[PDB]
Amino acid sequence: KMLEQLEKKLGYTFKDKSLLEKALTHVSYSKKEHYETLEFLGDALVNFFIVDLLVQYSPNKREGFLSPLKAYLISEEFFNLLAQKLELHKFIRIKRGKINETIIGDVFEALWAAVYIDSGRDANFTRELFYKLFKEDILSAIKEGRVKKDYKTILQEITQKRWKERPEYRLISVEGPHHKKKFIVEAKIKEYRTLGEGKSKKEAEQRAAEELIKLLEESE
Amino acid sequence: MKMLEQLEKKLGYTFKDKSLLEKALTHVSYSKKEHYETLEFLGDALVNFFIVDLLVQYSPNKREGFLSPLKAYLISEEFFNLLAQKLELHKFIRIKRGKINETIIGDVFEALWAAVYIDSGRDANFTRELFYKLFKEDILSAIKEGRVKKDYKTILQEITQKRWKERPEYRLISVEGPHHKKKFIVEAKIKEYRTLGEGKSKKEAEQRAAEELIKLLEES
RNA sequence: GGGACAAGCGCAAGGUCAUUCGCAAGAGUGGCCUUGCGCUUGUCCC
Repeated sequence: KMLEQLEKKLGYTFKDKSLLEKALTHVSYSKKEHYETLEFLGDALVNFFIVDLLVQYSPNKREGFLSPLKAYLISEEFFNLLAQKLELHKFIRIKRGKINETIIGDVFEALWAAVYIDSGRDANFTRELFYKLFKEDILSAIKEGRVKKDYKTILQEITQKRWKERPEYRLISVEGPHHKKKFIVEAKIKEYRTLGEGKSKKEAEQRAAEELIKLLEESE
Repeated sequence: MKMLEQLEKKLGYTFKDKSLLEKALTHVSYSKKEHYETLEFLGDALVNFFIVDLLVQYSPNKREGFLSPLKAYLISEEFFNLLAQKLELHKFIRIKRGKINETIIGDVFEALWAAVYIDSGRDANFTRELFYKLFKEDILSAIKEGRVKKDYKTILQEITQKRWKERPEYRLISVEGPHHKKKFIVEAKIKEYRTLGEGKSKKEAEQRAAEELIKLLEES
């Protein structure tokens, strides 16, 4: 729509309108100049800000603790919540009935990739321009405790809030030598059942769980 | 300290807070109290940016499927070592239990620039140039040459040929789901080894089935 | 608020396999299994 209404929101005046154009143009809308390449650069760029910000204002600093957060801070979901705060879905150039939330994220990254370039690849600046919009929206997610729960955890919360029951894991075989063996567990709930190979029991379960989740993503 | 004063000369930056450079070289065993863990987490997302940004600039093509393989190498444990060795990091390390490994060299490398970044005062644009000053050419060369990181189907391709002089066979078994969200299921086979792979496409499905077959062969 | 079950993570312990050492008496590293405690969360009960 208006490649200037978005500039107002962002708080940046594009001195290369052409960029912002591409960063918003999807593939099927223009297989001549889409956002793909910019998404690539934007993904690494946005990833940096998020991580640099998360390493400062964070309770614990151990890897095992920061990974769960960053998993959400850069997840498609959290990337949509920040995009909505820009009404980005109203500036995208794409064919109708083909756009989903994934595409929004790509455009989000592709966006800051464009501001980075435009501003003469000024990191420090773009970084500040990034916080001046989402820093608090990010710190909040942190302060709250938002994270990307692991599979077994997820599958549990699902099964319980739909049947108030839990999944049942059963080892079915163990192959190879002790110092290095492969486990094969079976995840089952109700009438569903999947398998999962893993160096260890738990690792094999996380697998069988991930597969079960997918299976549950259909209907009741 | 006299050692943590040599690396500075090689790096081209004077640490206004040597306390950082220290932790950016101290392993976990060496000192549980203060290690490079958290710093490698930040340096990872920072070193990635410099590389990607540089890659999208000096590159023949720009499409995604052409940049992925490259980036796969430029942030590879292998390529990282080649850069660290040009600063003899394996000398300034700080361990304890057992000897060293290439992996650690990579972590400490990213953990290194993570320090510089904070040391200079979170100055990105600065650290960026300070990074290209002694690597830009080293990287652009890898690109110009065409150093990539072969995919799974290819890797499986080379293996199966250098052991049986034969190639694997991929067969589609099913395409479940609705026409607007169909998922393919191919079957990779070679001799008496088979695996399955789920994918949004036929090729994607194959890359999966392959990666699983490589691990089967990876056995013995 | 107090619990029952469960999950993830953390700390530790025991066992086992592999591996390294060795004044052969022992001593380390890693993979896996089991247990306890802590932290967080989910479903349930009070």
